[PDB]
Amino acid sequence: VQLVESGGGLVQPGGSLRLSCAASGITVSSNYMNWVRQAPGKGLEWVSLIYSGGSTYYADSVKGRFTISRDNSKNTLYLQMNSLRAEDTAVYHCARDLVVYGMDVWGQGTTVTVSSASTKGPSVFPLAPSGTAALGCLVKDYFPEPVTVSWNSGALTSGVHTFPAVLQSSGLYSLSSVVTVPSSSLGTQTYICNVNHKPSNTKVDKKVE
Amino acid sequence: VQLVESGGGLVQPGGSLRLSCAASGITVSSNYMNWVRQAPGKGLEWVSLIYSGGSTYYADSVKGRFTISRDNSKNTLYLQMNSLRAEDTAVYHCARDLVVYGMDVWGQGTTVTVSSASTKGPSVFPLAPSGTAALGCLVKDYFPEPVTVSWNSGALTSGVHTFPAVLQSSGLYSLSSVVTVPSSSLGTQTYICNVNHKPSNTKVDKKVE
Amino acid sequence: EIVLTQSPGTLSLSPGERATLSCRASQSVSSSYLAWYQQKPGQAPRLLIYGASSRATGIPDRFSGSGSGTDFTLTISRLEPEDFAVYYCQQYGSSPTFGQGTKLEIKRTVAAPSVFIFPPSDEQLKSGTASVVCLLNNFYPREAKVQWKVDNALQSGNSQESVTEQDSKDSTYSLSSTLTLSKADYEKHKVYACEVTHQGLSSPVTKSFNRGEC
Amino acid sequence: EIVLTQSPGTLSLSPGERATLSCRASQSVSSSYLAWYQQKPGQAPRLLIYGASSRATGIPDRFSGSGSGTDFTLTISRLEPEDFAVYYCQQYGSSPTFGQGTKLEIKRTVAAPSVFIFPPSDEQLKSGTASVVCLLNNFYPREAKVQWKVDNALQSGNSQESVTEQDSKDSTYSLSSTLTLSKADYEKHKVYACEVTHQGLSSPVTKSFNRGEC
Repeated sequence: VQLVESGGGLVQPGGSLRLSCAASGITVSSNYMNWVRQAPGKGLEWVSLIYSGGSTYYADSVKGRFTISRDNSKNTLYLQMNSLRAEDTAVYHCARDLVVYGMDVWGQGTTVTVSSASTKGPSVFPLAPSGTAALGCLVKDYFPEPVTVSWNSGALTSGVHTFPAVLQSSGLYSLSSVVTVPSSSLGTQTYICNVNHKPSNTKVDKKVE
Repeated sequence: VQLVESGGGLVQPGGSLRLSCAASGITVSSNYMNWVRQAPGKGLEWVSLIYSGGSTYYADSVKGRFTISRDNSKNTLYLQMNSLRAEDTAVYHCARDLVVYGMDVWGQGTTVTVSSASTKGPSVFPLAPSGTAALGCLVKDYFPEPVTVSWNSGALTSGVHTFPAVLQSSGLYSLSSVVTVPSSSLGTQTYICNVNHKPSNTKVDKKVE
Repeated sequence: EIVLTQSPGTLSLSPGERATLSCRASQSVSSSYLAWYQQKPGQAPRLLIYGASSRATGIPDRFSGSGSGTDFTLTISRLEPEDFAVYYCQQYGSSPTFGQGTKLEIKRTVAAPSVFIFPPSDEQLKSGTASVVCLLNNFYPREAKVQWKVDNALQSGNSQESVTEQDSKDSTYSLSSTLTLSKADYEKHKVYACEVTHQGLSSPVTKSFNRGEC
Repeated sequence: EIVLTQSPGTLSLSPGERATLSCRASQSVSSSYLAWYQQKPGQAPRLLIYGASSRATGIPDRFSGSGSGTDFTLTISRLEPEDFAVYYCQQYGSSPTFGQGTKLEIKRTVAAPSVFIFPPSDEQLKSGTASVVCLLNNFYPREAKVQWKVDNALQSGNSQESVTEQDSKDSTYSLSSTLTLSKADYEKHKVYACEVTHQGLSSPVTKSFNRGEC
């Protein structure tokens, strides 16, 4: 019993995309089916309902831009998104509603991003130091998501803190990754952060000193 | 200024299909758009209306089984069809409605066939004579359309008649192709029809004598 | 709802003459939503008239609309060869509805058919089904009757017909009729008669054969 | 419409204890539609309670719903480790509506942060923008305040923060506050400080550097 979402990706503001929800274990046309999205770090927002009998309902934030459809033999629920905006950037789930018995089957979802953003490249700047000391690496101005930050090519893991990215005013992400090491080992151990941004074909090893 | 339909093929009864209509010259998001079908040898039948403001309208023959939608970034109208029946077998058009100024742009359309049949090949039997003589070929029992019948590989055209196929009670098609020649030439000229049915990879060349 | 009734179903006239196609609405209707369309064999429809009397661009002067209330008429002042097609009319309340369609074809002489009958091949009689074919070639007008007599028994519900489009050279039709029987029901009888009836025939011509006679 | 306010914004308790979550509606509400869901990071939700008091199958006995009218209460008798997540409540009139969410959090020793301040790298000072990062390493509780001061002048609206998920080893948090400034406006001051205020500090710690001083 599964609900498998597809179709998610990147869309410019004002563009359109269609999401897919492949099912097995339940037959979609007989069930109430729901689309529910989750913006980054927000809560659950109901989006689109569709009765077994084909009656549709939409939340006011998407009324007129979204269309909910299905397809019996393909057992696949869809969601057509038009005139997309930045708010609609979220993870989108499909679920089977039993109304009284709630929604008992969900899908892990597909991620949707909206931005007139480009791709650029994550500039890696060092966070150099001058009981315990701290050094890090500032990964700044890359977009879209995400980046992987390891240390000493994976050797050093104890004390590492990789922060969740923040989205700057420019429409550009940025995060930090730090590590606390004994203050003495500053002169003896070499600390290099390993950064990789697969969208922009960008891998960097920066030495912090 | 164009409307180009896609997606039409063969579907069993109870299945589904979605018809595409890629537009150039008009923007779908800003127009009333229609789906109008034509059963074989039958008149035109309106099916689905969609306002520029998303509001939708369907004919009672397909209510609850069809869903019309669009996609502005791609400039394409869609028609989703579920729980298909044999009567739905037709050629389907997408057209722009100007309400008061009629429908001024049509698409050539795509062919949709619903049946519980397979895709078999045709048998070719002869039609033999005994001041002009008559002989012909019977292309019987084949699914789906079409077949191509020439005489003498294209040399004999003057006086050739190939008929419209009839859909037998078996759900299989059947047609006849004849030619009328002077009676005296029965013993001097050799007459061979040429039947090709691409769906079944069947080609037959039968001598009439 | 609105329901549209075109008359006549099939209008026959020669090139040059004036065509008067009729469209009838089941109730009172606004002249502001009534359009006419043209469909040549195998082509998407063409908008000819919109509103009630307005030529869409590209449509010649020879076309002209009229009407109000419940009766409306499309009028082709002087017919041309490319005007021989099917013509539909549209009306529209909450949603579009169309008419049944009027076929407009060439009106020619009164040429009589040429009948031929064909027995089932020996190859098919191995398959277990017997199709007996009767041919009517190059005739006009399109209106004809085909009757199968198996041992002077008028056969009903076991035959099918199809007709070619009016031929581009001589403006004549042609018809095919197929009598499908079983090999057992075929071998129960001897005389398979096909008796044709047409306006070019003073009295009906029958073509027939005797089963198993070379 | 229906609106569901979950209290509190985040609940902080240790394993073995009892959590008492609160869902609140805006008008009187049926008790047959109010489901409780559990969501663990990076996964879809799980149905826990449906109706108002009924365990979905496979949901163990620690989970229990209650309440009616406008106040409903999910309660977990004896907390386990896998029960630390986020919990939403549903109600459904013409269409579904959810609550904003309630977070479970592991209460620990009140621990002071480790306060570090960094200057902008010399590379970034070529690009034309200066990022001044202030790190707060492993404190508890999560609640803290970072105040940027530039030449004895409070900074407002030009910083951004981010925090990591409660660490699975010492159940503490970590915070990054990034001050962003133009190179031109950076070179206009001298003392950059980051004065942290937390429950584990008897007085606000202030780390600081002076621009261009090795």
